[PDB]
Amino acid sequence: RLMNNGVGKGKTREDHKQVSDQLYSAYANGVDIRKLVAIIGEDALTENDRRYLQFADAFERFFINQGQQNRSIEESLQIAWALLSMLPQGELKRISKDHIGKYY
Amino acid sequence: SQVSPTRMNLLQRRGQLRLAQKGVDLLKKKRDALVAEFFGLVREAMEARKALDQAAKEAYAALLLAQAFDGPEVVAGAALGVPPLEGVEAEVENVWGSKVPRLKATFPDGALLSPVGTPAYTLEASRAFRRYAEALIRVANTETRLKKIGEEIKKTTRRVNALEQVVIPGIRAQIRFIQQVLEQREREDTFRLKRIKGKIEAREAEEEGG
Repeated sequence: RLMNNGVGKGKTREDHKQVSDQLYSAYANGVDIRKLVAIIGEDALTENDRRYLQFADAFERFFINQGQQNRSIEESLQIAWALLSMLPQGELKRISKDHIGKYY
Repeated sequence: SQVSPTRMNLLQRRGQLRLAQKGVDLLKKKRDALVAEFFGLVREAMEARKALDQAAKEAYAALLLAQAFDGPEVVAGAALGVPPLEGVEAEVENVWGSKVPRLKATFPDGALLSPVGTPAYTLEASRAFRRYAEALIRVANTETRLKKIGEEIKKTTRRVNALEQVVIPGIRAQIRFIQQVLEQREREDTFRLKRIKGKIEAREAEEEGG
């Protein structure tokens, strides 16, 4: 429920609230593709999918696991950004460019 | 929008599962056959094709002792040996979605029988059509088969999946939905009946003792 609370400047970094939502739909439309592959024909699906495809993997077996080991909101968010990079900046429509120029 | 009915339908939707479950049991191995038969054709296709395709040019391109610039003369000169450019015997054959038609034309193409004496190299060079053309007809009926068998294969397995991870687990959930819903109703039974007892006896120990 809560989340658009306790986020933003002076409490945490100010790009947090934003970088949520991007990811959300991104990952979303990844698996979404993977469904339809198995129906008509895998490579009969839109070519500008294959990246969004691979993007689902990264968040997948690259990120989620982290075994046992202490983590930090800092170290987290750092690699939270890592996620975005591969997909263009011109495809990130739920975040402003200032934080993009904060990092990439 | 609606849920189901409420009873008996349990049994019917069970025979829904029977229909599905068993149906899809066999639904693969319908296709097992066709995939089986498929390999032979995959093998067969290019064999003669590659061989005489290369042997068409063999002399053809390589006998231009006149034939290239007097190719003009000869090529004119011996042109249209038998060019109907037709032969269609249209064939229909089992293919899903429409039994697609295939066909063969069947007429010559030239090779040592062509009109007039004329030079010698010519006729043999003309012979080459047997080995591009005639032979190339083989792929005209085999190469289409690959795609046709594709259609089936694909479409079929397409359903396998769907059935297997859409239909079945949903209708699975149908069965449940009934089940429990029947059950909680059955509480009421118990409770109502429950109350009846308390009364019948509570009432009666007062007549002979009070």
